[PDB]
Amino acid sequence: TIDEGLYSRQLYVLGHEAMKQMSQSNVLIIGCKGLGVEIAKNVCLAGVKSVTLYDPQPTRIEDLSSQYFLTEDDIGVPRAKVTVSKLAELNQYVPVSVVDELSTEYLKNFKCVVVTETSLTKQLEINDFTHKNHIAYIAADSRGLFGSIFCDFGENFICTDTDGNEPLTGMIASITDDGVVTMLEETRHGLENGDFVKFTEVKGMPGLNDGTPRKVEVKGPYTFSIGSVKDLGSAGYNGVFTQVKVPTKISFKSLRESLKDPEYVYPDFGKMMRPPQYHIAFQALSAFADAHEGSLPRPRNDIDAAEFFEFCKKIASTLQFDVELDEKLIKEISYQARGDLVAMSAFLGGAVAQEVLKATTSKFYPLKQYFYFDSLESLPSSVTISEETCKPRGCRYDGQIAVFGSEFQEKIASLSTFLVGAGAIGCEMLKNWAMMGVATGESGHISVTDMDSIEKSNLNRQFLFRPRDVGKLKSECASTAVSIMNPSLTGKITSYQERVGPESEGIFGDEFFEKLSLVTNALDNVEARMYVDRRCVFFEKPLLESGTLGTKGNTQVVVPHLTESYGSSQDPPEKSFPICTLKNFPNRIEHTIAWARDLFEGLFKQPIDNVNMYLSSPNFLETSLKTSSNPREVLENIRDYLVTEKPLSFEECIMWARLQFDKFFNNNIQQLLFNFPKDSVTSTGQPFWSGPKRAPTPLSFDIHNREHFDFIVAAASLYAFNYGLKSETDPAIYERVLAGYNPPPFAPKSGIANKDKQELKSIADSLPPPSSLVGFRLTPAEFEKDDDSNHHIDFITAASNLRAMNYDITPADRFKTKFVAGKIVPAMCTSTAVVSGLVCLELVKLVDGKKKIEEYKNGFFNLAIGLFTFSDPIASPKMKVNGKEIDKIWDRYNLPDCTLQELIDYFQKEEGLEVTMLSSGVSLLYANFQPPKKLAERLPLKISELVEQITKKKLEPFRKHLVLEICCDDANGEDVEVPFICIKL
Amino acid sequence: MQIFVKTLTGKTITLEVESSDTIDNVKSKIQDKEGIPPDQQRLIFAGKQLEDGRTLSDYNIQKESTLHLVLRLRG
Amino acid sequence: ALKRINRELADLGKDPPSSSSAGPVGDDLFHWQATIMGPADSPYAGGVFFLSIHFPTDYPFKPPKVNFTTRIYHPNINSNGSICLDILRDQWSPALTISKVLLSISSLLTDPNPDDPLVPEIAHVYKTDRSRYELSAREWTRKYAIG
Ligand SMILES: Nc1ncnc2c1ncn2[C@@H]1O[C@H](COP(=O)(O)OP(=O)(O)OP(=O)(O)O)[C@@H](O)[C@H]1O
Ligand SMILES: [Mg+2]
Ligand SMILES: [Mg+2]
Repeated sequence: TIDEGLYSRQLYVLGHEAMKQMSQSNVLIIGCKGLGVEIAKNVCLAGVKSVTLYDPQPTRIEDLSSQYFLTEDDIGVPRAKVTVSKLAELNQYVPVSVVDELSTEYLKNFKCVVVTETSLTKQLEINDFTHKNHIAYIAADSRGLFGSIFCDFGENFICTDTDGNEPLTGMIASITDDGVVTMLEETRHGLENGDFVKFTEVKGMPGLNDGTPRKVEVKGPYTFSIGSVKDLGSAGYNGVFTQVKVPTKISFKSLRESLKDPEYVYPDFGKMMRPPQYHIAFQALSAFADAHEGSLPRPRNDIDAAEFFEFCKKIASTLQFDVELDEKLIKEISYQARGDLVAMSAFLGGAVAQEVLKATTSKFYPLKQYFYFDSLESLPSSVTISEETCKPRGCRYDGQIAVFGSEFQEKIASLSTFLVGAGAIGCEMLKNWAMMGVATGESGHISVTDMDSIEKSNLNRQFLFRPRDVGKLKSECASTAVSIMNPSLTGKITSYQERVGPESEGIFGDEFFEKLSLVTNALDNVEARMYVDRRCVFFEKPLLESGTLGTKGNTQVVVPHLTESYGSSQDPPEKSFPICTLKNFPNRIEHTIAWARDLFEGLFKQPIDNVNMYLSSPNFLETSLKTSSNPREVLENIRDYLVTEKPLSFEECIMWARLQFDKFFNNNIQQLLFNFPKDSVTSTGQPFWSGPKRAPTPLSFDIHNREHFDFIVAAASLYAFNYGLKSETDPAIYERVLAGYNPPPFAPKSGIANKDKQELKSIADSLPPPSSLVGFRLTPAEFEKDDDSNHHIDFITAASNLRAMNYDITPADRFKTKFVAGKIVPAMCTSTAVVSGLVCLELVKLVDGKKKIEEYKNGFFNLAIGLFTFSDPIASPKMKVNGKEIDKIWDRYNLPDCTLQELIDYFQKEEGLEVTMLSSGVSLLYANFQPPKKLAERLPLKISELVEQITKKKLEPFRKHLVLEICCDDANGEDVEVPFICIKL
Repeated sequence: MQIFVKTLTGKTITLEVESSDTIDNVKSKIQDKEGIPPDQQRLIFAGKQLEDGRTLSDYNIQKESTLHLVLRLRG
Repeated sequence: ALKRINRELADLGKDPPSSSSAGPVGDDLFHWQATIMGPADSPYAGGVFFLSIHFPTDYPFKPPKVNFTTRIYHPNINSNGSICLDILRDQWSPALTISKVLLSISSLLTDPNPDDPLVPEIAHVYKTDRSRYELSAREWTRKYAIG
């Protein structure tokens, strides 16, 4: 009963069973500050049974530093009471409540308990109970630029999936008598020692088809071992193996036990001596708070720092921690005790929400047990940070001023950012910017662009949108929501509905870009990312890239003249199957799905386009007769869809669907088996239908079968949609019409001048004239995966399953078909929160203008295994040109709009280089090997005039520069790379 | 006797061989002259691909026959 | 992209391919029209076959789209000109030049691969009735690939 219309992207990460088990768990959250509200938001979007909040403390102004559900009108009201109303709106399937008081026994009502902003004594009291009653307990804390997470799921936690990867499967070539299993040619099994596999469709060793898992002993990238199969048989041929995943048992320790002997999780291996320091530091913080009526050390106060260090020494002595305390780091923790940053809150909230999901669903490997994190490299160094600057000013930014100071707040308030995209990452970035006060000054500004509209499936991870906003533009809704969150951003945000690409350069031109301070990408495709990267490289603006995929995520920073651009790195491309495999010899469900998609396009999209173009373009036939690769195909499509097979009712559509079923699932298979019989052999004597090639069998139409009826219904409905007829769904009409159908005879054909053009002309003149059909058009079918009433996915699923039945492939359901055909990218709210937090932690580094490349960090993480890693950016490559140091990426030549001859002479006389090729855009302006006449005609022209002449298109009035790529040779004839040229028009 | 091997670029290589010479020996000569590894040599005569372990006489190769040297590609 | 394409074009210009001649269409560097000369000792002889090459924007990180324009009677080439070449679909790597692709296509023309065909009827004729395949190939290359 999972609403797949809302959890479409999340189910591809978790699954149906995981979410079903998740919808029966109760989550209690203690503490409703920024971290608590972030955790509650992520949990509510996740889809747990219900959420309960407990925070009776009255609101204070500083709490607004990271609480985006609190407004200045709520000062003096308990945080939970004012937050429940806004949290209840995020998801309609997840009720949210509030409890005024907590009793120990009451804790038995909840599956998971999350604790934040609670003293250590209360945490011990809660854990001593929740541990022995088998209740998952998570404790999170955020102090300035430091964070801590602790997990305790009981002594006998059962983890079904430990890595989140799909079971490994592959095709076997031969299995010896000693269990040596070998993969097909150029095929890697990918198994690891100790894994369990099950075999099916094994020839020669039926005993392995039972399904009992067997141990795996990897012997190489192409072969492994399973043990002794002596009894079962001597040698097995072919077959498919599939990995089996066994549950694991994880034993946690209670908080009281784990204080003495903790088990750390290291987010980075460059600093492995810190977590022991933070373990003492946080306990010292708790003791100090207990000793001062719950008052944390004041910001950048020396006396409080000394007292905190004395507490740290006492704790270290008490716990027999044989570790020398680092005074600098501990006192830094003391200084930032009262800090409250929205970026750290978002990061820890995403992590803790993922831990809650792990606890509820018994999936993925959880943290075990202490996770201490710090982003201390983000502390500004170009401004004055002291007690005077960091003291509170009685404003909503106190939580951030306590870490960065007032001068850095002024620096942030005057930013002019440019956000590309308004998806999940875009929404999180806008929330973080609004909380941080970005562009709230006189000179500040924000620009957000996105051309897409809100859809139902987007509401699962884009919390700024509501069901009432479905169908509206993302940018406007996001801007309005963030303006509501922070009133100071009224009038400081601009929203565009423009796609960032070559066609939008009239809006995002030189004037628009010259005023920016940084660009943040929230895109989902590589083309736009590359384009924006090129624009930033040309204009020399900092860029922040971030990407997510399921539970994996990464963040990268591009700094002018310091690091390399986004395009300097290559990512694995999409896998496209050979045309021969798809056309005739499929062996996986993906091949059949691709074939079904091609069939859909060729049946309901291309012929309609040809018919429409014929009725519109007066000279379409002549152009097609010598331009298209198959004019006969176009003419046949036009004839069939206009006169020969034009339906007059829905019964004719049903008959056409039956005919197409016969055409594509019964006759082509017969022809293929006529060309290559099942007993045929290759040129080497081996059987033809062996290994990757599976022998097909024609299908006979059975109306009672479900798949056949589904295909008929979908095809008839789509044909009626094409011709605008009234479709029907009652099986009675289908069964009545298809009963009286006589299949035309079909016998495979063995085969065995210029008159063809005459036949083509005869067909062409047989078509009705365009003038006779004015105002008549056929509606093409544009593929749309997200709609379940257009029969697109239904048709694709039916066709794919029928072709799988042809080749004895295991059919898939509509869920997997939608996942594969639609190129759906799995997405999660927790991953989005984490990447937004990391990007906003890099943003403060960018604002401070840090120069060293070791101070920036590109981040990668995988939440299914609890892996976090950070590495320095790669420096931009250097080069030697004319005995000078040149940056390959961030350097360019600035020249006037001189003539081509003058440009060549300048490059010859100044750089001592001979120009051999000069191009602009996608046109070859000049090449050394061109005939002399062409050059003599082109040499004395200006660059702008040359570009206009060659590209046959006048330059736009808003164009102010030209980017030219030049390849030149040195005096000796050796090729030397040079930076591009920036011609100023 | 003498034979001719034509490459993809239109070049003709003349070889002095005997009808009893093995295909391996011919591939060795082609490797020595052009530097092409035997594994990547695809030798064709009269529409039939020469296979290792056989002799020229097995393919009825006689005085001044013409072979084709093409690359190994499958799919 | 542009620099790599121009380097390949210059390399073609410096050393003539003899049996091939590729060049940009008009002045566009992302659209080439190449020519292939049929192997002499094959049915596709005395023939000139025109191919269209479309370099993707991500070249050389994505394979170029190569399609025959002249009709050819080959088991691995269909009516639309699509070529059953492994180096153009999934075996592509940013280390293969256009000259290598043209040499591969010339080898393919030298000898088809009927065990993994793209046009089952032509492959069946080739495997069963060789003489009829030769006659049909000669007829097609005389009717279409000449003049
Ligand atoms: N070239 C582009 N210019 C501007 N905005 C873009 C461009 N390409 C993508 N976007 C926007 O980037 C955002 C990507 O976010 P996301 O992928 O989560 O959303 P979606 O594609 O609508 O959803 P889903 O992928 O889950 O079906 C979308 O708003 C999309 O409109
Ligand atoms: Mg969308
Ligand atoms: Mg998307």
